[PDB]
Amino acid sequence: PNRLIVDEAINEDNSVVSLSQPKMDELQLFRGDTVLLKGKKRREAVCIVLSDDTCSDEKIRMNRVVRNNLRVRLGDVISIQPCPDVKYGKRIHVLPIDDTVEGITGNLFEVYLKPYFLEAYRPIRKGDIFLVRGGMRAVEFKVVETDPSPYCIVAPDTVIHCEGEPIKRE
Amino acid sequence: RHNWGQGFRLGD
Repeated sequence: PNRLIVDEAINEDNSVVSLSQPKMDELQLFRGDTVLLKGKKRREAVCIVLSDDTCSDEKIRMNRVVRNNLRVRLGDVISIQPCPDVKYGKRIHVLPIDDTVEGITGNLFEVYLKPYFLEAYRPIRKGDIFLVRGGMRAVEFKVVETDPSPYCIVAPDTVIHCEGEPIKRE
Repeated sequence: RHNWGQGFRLGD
């Protein structure tokens, strides 16, 4: 695990973190590889690594969603490592966060999850919280299960389940 | 244990 200081994202895709090319080379990471991230409070996340030409060697660019998921702020430190084992998921189960789906919400798959996931090959982990903007509503979801467990890539054959009671915040 | 319910195949 290489340690890196958390910096702001330029690429706003939730699945993406960015490193300098020299840091990618040092870690033997290739553009598009899955990486495992460790943050505070024993939190983990899986992301896709890309290079960024303005990124300092000792830093990682990550968006607010990934920061929140790792319980880190700008300027905090995370660890990174390659996560090459991650397979295509058979199925995943995600549930919305109650306070983002109070009152009437359209079908979560159609409005949020399908556009979010479609052709993105997003790595996800059990326990992640992610945010989808469905114009102009933002719904947050929690990953309650993956198969395989506890992480997978959400691919064309992956079956996405989102039925159940909304999750309570905190 | 866990209730998966029913789901949608993402597709491409």
